[PDB]
Amino acid sequence: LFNSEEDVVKMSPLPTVENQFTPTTAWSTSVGSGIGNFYSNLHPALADNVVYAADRAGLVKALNADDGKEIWSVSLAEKDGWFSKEPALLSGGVTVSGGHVYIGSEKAQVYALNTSDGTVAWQTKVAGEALSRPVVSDGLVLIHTSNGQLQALNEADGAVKWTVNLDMPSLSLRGESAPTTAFGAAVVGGDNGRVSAVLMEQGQMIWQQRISQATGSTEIDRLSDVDTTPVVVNGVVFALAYNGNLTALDLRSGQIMWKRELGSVNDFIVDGNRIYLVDQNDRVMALTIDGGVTLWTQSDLLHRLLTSPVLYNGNLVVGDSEGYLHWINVEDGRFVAQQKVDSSGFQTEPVAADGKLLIQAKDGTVYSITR
Amino acid sequence: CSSDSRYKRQVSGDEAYLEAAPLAELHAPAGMILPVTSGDYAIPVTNGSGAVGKALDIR
Amino acid sequence: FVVKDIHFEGLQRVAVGAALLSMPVRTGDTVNDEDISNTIRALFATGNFEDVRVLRDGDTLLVQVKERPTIASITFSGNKSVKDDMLKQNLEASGVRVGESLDRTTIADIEKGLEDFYYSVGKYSASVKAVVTPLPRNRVDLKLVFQEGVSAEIQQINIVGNHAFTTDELISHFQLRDEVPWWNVVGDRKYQKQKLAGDLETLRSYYLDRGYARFNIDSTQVSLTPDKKGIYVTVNITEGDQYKLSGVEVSGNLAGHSAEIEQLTKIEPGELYNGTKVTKMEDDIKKLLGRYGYAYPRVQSMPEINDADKTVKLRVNVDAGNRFYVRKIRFEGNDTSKDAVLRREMRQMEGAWLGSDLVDQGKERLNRLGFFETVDTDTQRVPGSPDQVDVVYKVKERNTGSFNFGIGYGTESGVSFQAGVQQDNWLGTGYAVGINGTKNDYQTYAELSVTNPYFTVDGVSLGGRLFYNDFQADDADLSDYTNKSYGTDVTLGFPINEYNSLRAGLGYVHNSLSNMQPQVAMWRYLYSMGEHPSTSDQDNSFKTDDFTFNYGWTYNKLDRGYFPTDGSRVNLTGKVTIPGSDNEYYKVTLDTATYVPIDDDHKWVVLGRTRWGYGDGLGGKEMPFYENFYAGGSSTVRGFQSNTIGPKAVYFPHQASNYDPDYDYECATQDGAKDLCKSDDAVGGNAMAVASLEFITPTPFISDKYANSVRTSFFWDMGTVWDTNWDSSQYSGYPDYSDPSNIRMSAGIALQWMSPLGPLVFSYAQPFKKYDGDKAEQFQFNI
Amino acid sequence: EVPDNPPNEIYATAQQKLQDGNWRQAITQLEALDNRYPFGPYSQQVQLDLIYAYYKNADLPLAQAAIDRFIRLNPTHPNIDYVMYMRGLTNMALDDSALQGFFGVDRSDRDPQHARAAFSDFSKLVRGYPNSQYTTDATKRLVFLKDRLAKYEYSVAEYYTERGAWVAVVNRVEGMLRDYPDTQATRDALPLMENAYRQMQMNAQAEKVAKIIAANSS
Amino acid sequence: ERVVYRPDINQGNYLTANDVSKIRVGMTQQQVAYALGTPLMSDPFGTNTWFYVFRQQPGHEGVTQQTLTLTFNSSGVLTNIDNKPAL
Repeated sequence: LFNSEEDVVKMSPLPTVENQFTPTTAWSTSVGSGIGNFYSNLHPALADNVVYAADRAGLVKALNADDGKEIWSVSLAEKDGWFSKEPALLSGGVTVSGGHVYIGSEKAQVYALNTSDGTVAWQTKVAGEALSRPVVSDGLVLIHTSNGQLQALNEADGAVKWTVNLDMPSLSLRGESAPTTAFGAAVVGGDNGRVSAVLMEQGQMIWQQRISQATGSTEIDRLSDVDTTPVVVNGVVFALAYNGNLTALDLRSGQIMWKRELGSVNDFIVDGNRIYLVDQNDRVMALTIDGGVTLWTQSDLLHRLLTSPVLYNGNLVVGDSEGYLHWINVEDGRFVAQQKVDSSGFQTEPVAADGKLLIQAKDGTVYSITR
Repeated sequence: CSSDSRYKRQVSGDEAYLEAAPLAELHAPAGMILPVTSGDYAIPVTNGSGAVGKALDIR
Repeated sequence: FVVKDIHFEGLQRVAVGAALLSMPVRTGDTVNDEDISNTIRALFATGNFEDVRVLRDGDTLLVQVKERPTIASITFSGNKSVKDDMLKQNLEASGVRVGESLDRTTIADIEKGLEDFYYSVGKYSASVKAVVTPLPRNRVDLKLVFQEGVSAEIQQINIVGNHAFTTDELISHFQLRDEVPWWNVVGDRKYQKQKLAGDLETLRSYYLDRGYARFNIDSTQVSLTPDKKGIYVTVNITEGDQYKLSGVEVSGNLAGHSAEIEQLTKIEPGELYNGTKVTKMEDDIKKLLGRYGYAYPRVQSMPEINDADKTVKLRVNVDAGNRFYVRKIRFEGNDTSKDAVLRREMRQMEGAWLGSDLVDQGKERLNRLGFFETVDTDTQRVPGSPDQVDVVYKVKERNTGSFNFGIGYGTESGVSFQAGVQQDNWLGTGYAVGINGTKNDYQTYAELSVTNPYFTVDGVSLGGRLFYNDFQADDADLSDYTNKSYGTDVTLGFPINEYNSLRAGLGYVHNSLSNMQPQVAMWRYLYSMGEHPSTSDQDNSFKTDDFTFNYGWTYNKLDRGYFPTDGSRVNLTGKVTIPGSDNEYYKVTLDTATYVPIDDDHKWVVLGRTRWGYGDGLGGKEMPFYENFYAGGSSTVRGFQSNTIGPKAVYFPHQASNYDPDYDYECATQDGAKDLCKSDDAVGGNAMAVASLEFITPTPFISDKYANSVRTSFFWDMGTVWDTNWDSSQYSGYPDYSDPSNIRMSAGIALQWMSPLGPLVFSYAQPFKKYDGDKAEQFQFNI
Repeated sequence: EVPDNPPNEIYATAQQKLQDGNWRQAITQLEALDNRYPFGPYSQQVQLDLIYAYYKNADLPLAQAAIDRFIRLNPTHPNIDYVMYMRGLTNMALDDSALQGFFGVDRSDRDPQHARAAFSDFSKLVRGYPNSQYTTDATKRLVFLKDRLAKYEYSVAEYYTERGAWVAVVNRVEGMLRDYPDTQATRDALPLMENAYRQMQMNAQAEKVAKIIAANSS
Repeated sequence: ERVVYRPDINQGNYLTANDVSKIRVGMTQQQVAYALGTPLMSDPFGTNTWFYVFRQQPGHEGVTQQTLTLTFNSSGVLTNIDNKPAL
């Protein structure tokens, strides 16, 4: 029957399934079909002892961040306008700031779901759908949109503080350049391979620094969905290009402090001096903060489609897009635990909040994990 | 197999161009004068070496 | 240092001095230390030199050369979908091919560029390594190994900034379709960005025609989603508001055709704005002035879109040419037929004005020719006067000739055969020659059908047809129905309109029958002839010389004369007898073929093909039984066997057939099966009603170099033939066939494979419902 | 075809299958010589032997490509006369060919497409090399082709007369008149333009042609 | 003949009544060619005669003709607007 339609080139799996510690779930509290195998920048936030849980279909939950029991739930699928009764279709993910849950929808609508009931305490349409989850801070709803437009909306009403185009690639070159405000400057990375800093006060470009290549005439990797969210360790911006090529660079000027411009990083955290990251082969590597000199590495998730690395229960936790969870050593790369709580996959960054670790799987939705 | 060409020719061809069609020059009387030759019709009459037909030299 | 001898170590495609002239230093030139290193790069600037080691023996230069050139081959592996010549075109885009300089530096360059090509495919998960494999003296094979994982596909289209139209019906306007269900299976998928720009306008037009003259697209942003497959689109549009085309302000060089132009600007002032038909009405004048002699009718509209009342006004700038553009014409692609064969299928004359459509109907006449491959032209402006346009009718012709054969009696048994040949446009003349005939022991048939289609300049279609059958169906020479039949028909084509065209002919047939089978309705015709022969013997003879008057008429709007796909044409035919005929009768007939494109790219076209017939006597007589109606099998109705649709006659109670063969050729005879046995073959009626409904379907796997010459079509075959004179008295316990419920049913697909001597028809067809007396062959091929 | 071998082994075998009449094998070694050794010394003579083998294999465009090759490989050569002959000699044979020769049916009213291209290269030979070893037969072709183009031009001058487009009659004859000084078809297209003139009331312009007919009575 | 149906015989390259007014005897050829362009028949033998002849036959009921020859001098200055009607 199916011995003949065969044409596939290899992806490397997950080796080294070790449970030095035993993993588990803290509970399981599924939304529905949530983040989805559909590539979406919806992502649940965790705060207030409330699993502020959601899906692109419309169901805005609140589950308990103790056992996942319904604190409030609304369903906020769209209604009409040139076509009636759409699902919510969230472009930006869950941002719970204050008494609002700010979620960007793929209708370029950014909301503010009132954290007592998730009622839209304000809705504002933004400049294209949210390529980054809304970084809602300093009175601003800072969004890197699909067109790379830095929104800023008055987070009490969504009143637009500004909209400014960012580092702009040729298309939706898929990279979350999530606008972090650092030292009064909304520092952004870029899906056009550059890294900027823009003003947090009004959206004025502090600088822009080209890091490395984006797609087009230097055709680069389309597995490096880059963490162009900058983590400015106070004077030194840490962010990527669009190809993943890591650098360290100045806050005030963007002058390159150092770079790992060969390392096409996918996900990365500046974990002290020990930069834990996701390699281009989905592998895990610990780097220095001075040249990105490898402090340790791990190929036990070679091309196994990981989430971001996080430290929870003392060890480097990471999930994959295959439903597995991986407690990597914070030392040289050993699985201290492995939990397959799901098969539907994870691309959510694991939220080590409320004392717990809450994720939404793709359609095997919201799970809380511990060991 | 059988002796005609065994896999092969006696395919139709042509040879009439070496015969060089006899052409009697058109005469125009006075007042009937138009330029009787134009186009690529310019044949320098040269009986330099080789001959008519396949008696022209063949390499 | 001055060189005594430059030593050229290995060249292998280039010459010795051609390298030496490419050097900055010649053997004997002034030598500098830079010139030696310049000799390194300038021999590298030969491009055929892989390594170059310009050294010198004190001053005696010694140049060690390794070599790029002729690439021995270029090999390709893993090119499951992509043609390797396209991959070689990207090699040829890099200036690389077999037999060329191999630069070992640009290897990963092209390996990028083919993936950069794989990028532009709609993939990216397809990776190539170019492998250098050396051959003698300089040569190199270039293995190219393609590791093709997966393509990208239609996933999502978001149009933010859309505030008028539904994306779902918009995606239905587009071809960016992303659903083939499992229990509602329909449609297809697989993105290409070349579809995008067409579907960009499919958005834009669908705004434009509605009134949205302030519609625009802000931007469009396609996901470069990793997995190299995720294609989610952020379209940004300004949907605009709707506008009212509220008046045309057309003027310019209206060339005195202003009201005619005003007929083409008969608009509703205030209707919802539609620039598409506005664009069309611009062209309406352009053909109108193209009818009026103006091949360059510069028509420039101006939509004064008045946003103050949400309307549009319409200035249109008009600038015609000059009338007598048709100076002359040229005809190209005619190296096998005469020029006036093509020039007679035209409607515009040289030394005249331009009628734009006279070219086209003339080209439609050449489209209705059917000896062509292409119909086009080159409407060549001859520069100078605006009266010199010389239309160079470049077209492509096509082959003819087709032999027809049955299946088998010769070369093992006696010399007996079936033949039928076609020579249409006989040797580039237009002459349609169609000749058939068969000489067996059971028959000796001959037939010709030759046509001078243009015997006069109207298209007097001198269609002469002859036949001479020495038919026996012999037991020995004659015991069972030997009938020599012979005669002629010369039939002529008449201009009636440019599609309407009549037919009229005359009939000589002398049948000379003998030893006839005792079939009742067959002999009921004889008793309708007042001829009452011996029902229990086959000795009975008949000499008829029937004299008929044939006729008919055709309409023809059917586009390709040889590979017809759209249009509709009528074929009325018929015949009637005259005073002097041995039997007074008629026969009326018509056949249909409709061509309605389901897909309007015509890969799906409705084909409904029916055939009609009625023939009886003119009063006091009867149609002869050899003029009955037949269908079923290897035909327009197939899945059956041949002659399986119609009435079914019964033998008279019979004895010796004057040599009935001993327990062979039974006719209720002496030799078994006595006393009103019934034959179950279709003997046919006085009425025909037969149809065939077929469905144009493409072939994906066949290369469209030669899939375009191939038409696959599923069908249903169904029809009925009965006799209104068929009584259910003799045919009481025997089946009666005075019914329109004599229907048969079949289905299947035909296979039109075009050989170099014509299309070859094959069909495994399946008889679904069989009426009485049907016999079936499933796999049936029309040669 | 024939691998990277001794070139003269490839060359003589090419000459052998040229001598054999094995033109499908003559090209098989003639090309595989120049496939491996296009820089060969007799590779230009191979090029002329290719044009010899292609034409004898009836490879008229491949002959023309080798004619174009010997154009491109030898932009100046005294065997371009061959190349200028054999291109027109291709274009002589490239134009018209049918089985109807034994039936006495002729294609000189067929489209003289390459017979236009034959008249160029044959005359380009007897202009560019009017002393070479190809001038004699090409001049025979050109004299024959001048009427062939005219008999083609006669056929449209014929056709418009029964078509009755009398402006289209005369301009076809004028195209014969402006081009051919000597073809008998133009001598017999003469009254048609005269008749079409008399159809178009240019009887006086036709009596000009009647004087030309009087001058072309002999 | 006994048939009445005939497909239409047509031939243009004529001059309208507007076309005759655009020129005059004494205009040069170019002065006529600015108005009328060239004809699709000129005089190859003698002087500049610019033949513009209409020809048409519809329907078994006769032929229409409108011949308009423009005979200039040798200098191409117009000497005769010869309009010849049908027969």
